[PDB]
Amino acid sequence: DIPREPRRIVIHRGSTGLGFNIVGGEDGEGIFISFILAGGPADLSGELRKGDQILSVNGVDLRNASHEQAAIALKNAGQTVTIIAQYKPEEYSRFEANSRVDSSGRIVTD
Repeated sequence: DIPREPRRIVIHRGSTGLGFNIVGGEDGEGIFISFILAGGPADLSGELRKGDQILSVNGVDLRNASHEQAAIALKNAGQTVTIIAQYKPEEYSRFEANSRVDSSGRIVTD
């Protein structure tokens, strides 16, 4: 059972992206992590998953940004990036085609 309280996660950009993609951002639906690249900075933290909502970035409240503004925050957060994330797989699963949340709380995509 995957903890559902908010968490603080620090990522290190170095020489690449942060290593994840984001979806959502229409009409305050929120901004959700959709994909984490293996070996990437997000992956290297070990703390982020597909289905997390990004609540803030370097303390800037994101619960209601557009996708464009999430991406600018993220790009301009510099080298050490602090994220408050919270796992919301049911809300996430409505964004991904053919996806659902099993009884273990994991996102599955048929």
